[PDB]
Amino acid sequence: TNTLQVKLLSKNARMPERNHKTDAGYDIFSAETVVLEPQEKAVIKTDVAVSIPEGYVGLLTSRSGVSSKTHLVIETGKIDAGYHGNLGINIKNEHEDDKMQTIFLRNIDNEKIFEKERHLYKLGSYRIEKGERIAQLVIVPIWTPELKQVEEFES
Amino acid sequence: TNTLQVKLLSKNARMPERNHKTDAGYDIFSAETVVLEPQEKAVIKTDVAVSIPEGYVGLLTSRSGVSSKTHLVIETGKIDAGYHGNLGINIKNEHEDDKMQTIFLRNIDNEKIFEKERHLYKLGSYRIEKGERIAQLVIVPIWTPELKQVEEFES
Amino acid sequence: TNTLQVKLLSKNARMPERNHKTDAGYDIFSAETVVLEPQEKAVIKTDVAVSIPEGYVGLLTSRSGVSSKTHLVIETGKIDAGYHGNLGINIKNEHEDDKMQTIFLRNIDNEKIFEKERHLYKLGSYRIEKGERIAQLVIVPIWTPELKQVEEFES
Ligand SMILES: O=c1ccn([C@H]2C[C@H](O)[C@@H](COP(=O)(O)NP(=O)(O)OP(=O)(O)O)O2)c(=O)[nH]1
Ligand SMILES: O=c1ccn([C@H]2C[C@H](O)[C@@H](COP(=O)(O)NP(=O)(O)OP(=O)(O)O)O2)c(=O)[nH]1
Ligand SMILES: O=c1ccn([C@H]2C[C@H](O)[C@@H](COP(=O)(O)NP(=O)(O)OP(=O)(O)O)O2)c(=O)[nH]1
Ligand SMILES: [Mg+2]
Ligand SMILES: [Mg+2]
Ligand SMILES: [Mg+2]
Repeated sequence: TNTLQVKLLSKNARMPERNHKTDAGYDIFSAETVVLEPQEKAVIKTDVAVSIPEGYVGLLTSRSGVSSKTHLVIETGKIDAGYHGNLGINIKNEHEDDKMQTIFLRNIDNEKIFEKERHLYKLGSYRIEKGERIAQLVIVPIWTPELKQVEEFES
Repeated sequence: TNTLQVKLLSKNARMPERNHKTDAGYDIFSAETVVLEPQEKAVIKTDVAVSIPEGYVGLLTSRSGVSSKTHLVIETGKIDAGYHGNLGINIKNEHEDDKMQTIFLRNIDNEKIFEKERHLYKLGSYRIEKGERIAQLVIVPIWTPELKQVEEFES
Repeated sequence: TNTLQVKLLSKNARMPERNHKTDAGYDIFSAETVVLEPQEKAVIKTDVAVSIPEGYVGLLTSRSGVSSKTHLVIETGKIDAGYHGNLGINIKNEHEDDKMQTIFLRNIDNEKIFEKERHLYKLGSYRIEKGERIAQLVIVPIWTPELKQVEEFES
């Protein structure tokens, strides 16, 4: 106990990292560079697996920085105990498609990505680089009792 | 203890079911067949009540399959201890209204619903059938202390 | 133990309040009157700080009433232990921008705000008043072990 196993599935993966000693969440990094157009969905790969013990659940969830600044919305993922597969970050660019163009992609701090080669993108598009802090994993204990069907409650 | 009471409110309701032994969430089924147009909201009825004991909270939340494949977004519901009412799934079709038509509704796996009778729908519309796994209930313990107002923290 | 410190940062702030004895969440009030146009984002200030102890995490999250009735979407905030700063409610008006006008703002119950002075707003705009129940704080215990890297899991 007091030990969580972590299995890196690739060279692109990075070990989960906790910001402070007091903090609750382990920050999670992307294993791939992805461009998301307005309204576009994706399951961004972490290339990290973990073995959550029985009587616990992981919460692969958004960071307040990224979610407040940008229209990148991560749907909180309920990481089951025993799931040793690749942790996917369930993400959607929730910026509106207003049929407008721009030479600037946007980073995860909602800042213009300057670049030498000029390219037209859809306005509201974002780019997430390889190995950026876009999510965090918070583990909490769970209650998994037997279900007893009843006609009325005892209270 | 180690027992959760479940009260079926209708013939349309189904008993909550856990997928595996190791898993954290009890999968929840719809009690009604619903069509959601783009941007349309609803509180889909489960027709299941539960008695969560004191010192716990239920999390009626999305499944990673349905949320990744489709624009159906369930807002996680905080199920209080003692709430013996009908569990509503708080859902919105977050697909954009782009003023386009199609003969195909979409199922919860983002697949075309073929049908003999031809009908025009709005593009991005979904249909959820009676008794489909669209949500899951994860129960976690909670901390409910007394609040003491202070001018500064003791740390 | 069984005591949470709460520090009001302003006269506009209100003490967090639990609805019932059995309930899990402490309801949180806005410290500022804010108008959110369609698609507009904000970090609405509570002007309340709290000292969550070690081995716990706060969940600053939406209420089922406000989220079901309106397109106001609060992204659940993961409140770390030791964070003594101002609690921001991470909110976005997820109503579509359909380029239409109206004389009516909308309140957090999705009801028309009548007013003597006539003003044109964008359709789907909301207003949140000073000191309205728009969020709730649920505290849960957490598991914060050491991470051990491994080539394969022990199971
Ligand atoms: O965001 C997520 C969510 C889940 N997952 C993984 C972890 C979890 O153990 C597994 C199953 O989660 P769900 O039960 O919520 N998905 P679903 O019920 O649709 O599929 P399954 O049939 O596997 O339960 O998917 C992710 O990688 N990312
Ligand atoms: O998605 C949900 C969320 C909540 N609920 C139920 C369970 C819970 O016990 C009850 C109250 O939850 P909230 O406190 O979050 N809603 P609100 O604070 O707006 O209303 P109330 O005055 O009842 O607290 O609503 C659902 O059925 N589905
Ligand atoms: O909705 C929120 C979410 C977080 N917070 C505060 C509480 C928490 O202690 C602090 C940090 O939360 P995150 O770790 O999720 N944000 P991020 O990882 O982007 O920044 P940091 O570098 O501070 O970790 O922000 C809010 O006030 N409102
Ligand atoms: Mg962090
Ligand atoms: Mg499942
Ligand atoms: Mg409440």
